[PDB]
Amino acid sequence: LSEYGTFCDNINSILDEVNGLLDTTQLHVADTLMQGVTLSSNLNTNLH
Amino acid sequence: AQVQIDRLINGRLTALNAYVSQQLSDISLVKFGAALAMEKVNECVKSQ
Repeated sequence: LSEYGTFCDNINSILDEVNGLLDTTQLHVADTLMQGVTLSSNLNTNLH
Repeated sequence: AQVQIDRLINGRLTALNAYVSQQLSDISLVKFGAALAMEKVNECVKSQ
C-alpha cells in the first residue's frame, strides 16, 4: 500500500476538506439563526 | 518492461480520473458561487 500511499493521502485530504465544508456550513447556519437576535434578561419561558 | 509500464499506466490513468472527478465537483461549486456573485451585483450594487 505504501507504493499507492498518495492515494490514501488524497482520500484522507478530500474527506477532511469535505468535513471542513460541513463544519463551516453548520457555523454559517447557526450564525444566520443568531444574527440580529436580542432577548430580554427578564424572559423566563417557564412563566412566559 | 510492458508489464511494469502497464502497472504505471494504470496508476497514472487512475490518478487522472480521480483528479478529473474532483475538478468537476469543484467547478460546480464555483458556478454556484459565481451565480451568487452575479445576484449580489444585481441586488446589492446596482440596486438594493
